[PDB]
Amino acid sequence: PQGEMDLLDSTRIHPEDYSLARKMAADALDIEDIDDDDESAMRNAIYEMVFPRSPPKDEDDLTFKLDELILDDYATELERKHQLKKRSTLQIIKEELQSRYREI
Amino acid sequence: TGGVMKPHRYRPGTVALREIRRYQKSTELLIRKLPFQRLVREIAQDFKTDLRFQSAAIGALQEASEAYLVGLFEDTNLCAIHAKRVTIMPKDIQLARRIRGERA
Amino acid sequence: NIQGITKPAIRRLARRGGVKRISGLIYEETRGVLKVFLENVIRDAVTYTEHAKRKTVTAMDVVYALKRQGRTLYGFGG
Amino acid sequence: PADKTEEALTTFKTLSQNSYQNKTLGNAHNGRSTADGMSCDCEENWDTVSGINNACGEYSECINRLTSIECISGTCSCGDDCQNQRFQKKQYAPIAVFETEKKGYGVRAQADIRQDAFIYEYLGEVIDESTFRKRKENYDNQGLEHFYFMMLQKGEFIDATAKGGLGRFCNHSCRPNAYVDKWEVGNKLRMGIFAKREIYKGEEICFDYNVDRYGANPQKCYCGEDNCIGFLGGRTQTDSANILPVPIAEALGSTNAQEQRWVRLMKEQNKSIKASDYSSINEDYVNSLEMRPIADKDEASKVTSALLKTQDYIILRKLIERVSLTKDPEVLKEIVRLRGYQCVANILTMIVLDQEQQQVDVESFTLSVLDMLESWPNSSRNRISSSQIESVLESVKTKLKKIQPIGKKINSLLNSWSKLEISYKIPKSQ
Ligand SMILES: Nc1ncnc2c1ncn2[C@@H]1O[C@H](CSCC[C@H](N)C(=O)O)[C@@H](O)[C@H]1O
Ligand SMILES: [Zn+2]
Ligand SMILES: [Zn+2]
Ligand SMILES: [Zn+2]
Repeated sequence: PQGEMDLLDSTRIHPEDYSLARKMAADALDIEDIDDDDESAMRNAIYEMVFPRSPPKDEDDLTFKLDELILDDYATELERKHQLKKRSTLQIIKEELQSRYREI
Repeated sequence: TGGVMKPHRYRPGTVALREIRRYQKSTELLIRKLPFQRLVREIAQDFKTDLRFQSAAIGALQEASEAYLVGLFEDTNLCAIHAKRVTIMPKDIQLARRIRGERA
Repeated sequence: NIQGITKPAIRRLARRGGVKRISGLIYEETRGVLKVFLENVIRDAVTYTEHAKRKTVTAMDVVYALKRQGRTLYGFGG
Repeated sequence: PADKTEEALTTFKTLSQNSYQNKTLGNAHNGRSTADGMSCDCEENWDTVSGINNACGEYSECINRLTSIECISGTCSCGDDCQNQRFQKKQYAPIAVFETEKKGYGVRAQADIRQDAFIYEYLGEVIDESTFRKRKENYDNQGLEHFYFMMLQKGEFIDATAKGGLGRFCNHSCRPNAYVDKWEVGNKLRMGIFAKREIYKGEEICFDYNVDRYGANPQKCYCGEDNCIGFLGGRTQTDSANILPVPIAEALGSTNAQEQRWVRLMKEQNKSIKASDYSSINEDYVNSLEMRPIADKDEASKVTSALLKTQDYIILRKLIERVSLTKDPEVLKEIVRLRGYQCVANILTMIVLDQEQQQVDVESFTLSVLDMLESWPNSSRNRISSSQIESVLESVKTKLKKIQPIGKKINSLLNSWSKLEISYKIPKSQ
């Protein structure tokens, strides 16, 4: 997971939103030791979400847990803290994480 | 208290006398074929190159060299036994060669 | 590649002669005498081959050279 | 002493010959059948009066006898019933079993035995290494205090526990009168017991075990020999291997050398160190241990494991002191990831809420543990929220309210911690 290559390089997510996608992936997996500044733990979390080592029954990967996230509150907090309009970007990240480079 | 009692080691000479009987009973070549072949080629290189050496010529050379070395060690063993020793030394080798006429 | 005549091999060769103990300095001496003997026989075989107008040394040249040195070898077409 | 021969025999299944787990084990030359079996050149020497073939005797020049190989009938020139068939003919020396003062049953010579004479063939089941390991684990679970294994050769052992012969009762002597030797009988290997010297009637027959413990603990030797080393095993061991568990010891900065040094300095100089057991912590070792700052994250994980495991006051004191020496921020971030605050809450609680110690010493502990809490980098109360250690701090400042420096330090600490925000965590659907 710490390697030179990146999971999100095979998706439509821009590199400026890679930490946003990794924070979504880490918060979706119910991790609590995670800190925003720790990029390594973010990469481990997104790697275990997209390529789990022990997937559950009839599930290829843990991407289905993203549907429990409340993206609206996350977009509201992003707009409050950083003055970024990213409401559609969270949806695009979610769709790309669930299926990397669909046929549109 | 699950330890194991060790069988200890043999006296110096017992395994020597065993392997003496074993090698004096069997007749295979004792020098490895490929290093001897390389050595013969290295010696032959000094006179004129591009000299091919049939496998039968190398085998005949190996047999003659082994016979010569075995005879020399028998004579050197007689020399060592004569000097009330059981270990052969280079001085016995030189003396055996001297009396044989090989060394001037 | 004179070091190719390894220490267990020369130990085995001494063991066939009935030798019980081996000095640590003897191995270089045996390598030297083996080199001298091989040098002489190889030289004689090479000049035999050169007289025979050939480019490949055959077993007959080797057996000839050895028999000319009083070390007649049986079993190789002599 | 009264004879115990039949009583000793009833304790196990008596064997007349070695049994094999399989036909491949125990074969001579690693199973390479020497079809040209080693035939002695001895001429058969038949005494016409007794009709006994005296060939291959003790003072004869039988090469096979010298090389510790037995003649086989129908293959050797010595003929049948030569004097080098001691194993096969089972011509054991006469022996008896007597109860010793401390060693249990022991073997004694019923008759005077000459030098180099064959005493008795060690008998047992020939087994492989895996079978040996399984049986060893089973016997150690059974608590057996007696060795019954001998190494026939590499990967091949002989077990004398359930089945064997009288030779299993021979006791170790550091100056033994007998010795075990390895011989070749046909295409098989045997282990015999021979007389090292002249032995008189009634004397005990003993041999040097040369124990390979395979990590087992030393057993004290009560042979009574003046040259006794005091323990079974040519493997200096004593207790210079572990005093505390490996993660806990490495958490304190101790290693195999530091665990060696303490025991070597005191136990060898007439001062008591208990047998290896981590249920009881030796406070003196922990106090005397040297402390160096931590700069490795695996060592931090071992420290966290030690905090989660060890209950001792002194080990926690020295770990906290080592953390005080430690100032690498990355190791501290790892400890935060490991939730060191959670462990430090319990470490506090056990000492300054439960009271197994003295108030002054507990005060010194609290002053020695507040400092690194004040010093570690912190950026968000999400870190503390994984422990709620602030609650423990309030409880202990309220309990020890008379000790005002602790209260003021905890005031400063909670004031500093309250300035931190909380890391945002995305709400999940319900
Ligand atoms: N000199 C000695 N002092 C104390 N125990 C001894 C000893 N020699 C041998 N032993 C013990 O005896 C074991 C070997 S089996 C020997 C027979 C058995 N002890 C019995 O009396 O039935 C060893 O494991 C060792 O623990
Ligand atoms: Zn014999
Ligand atoms: Zn015999
Ligand atoms: Zn002893």
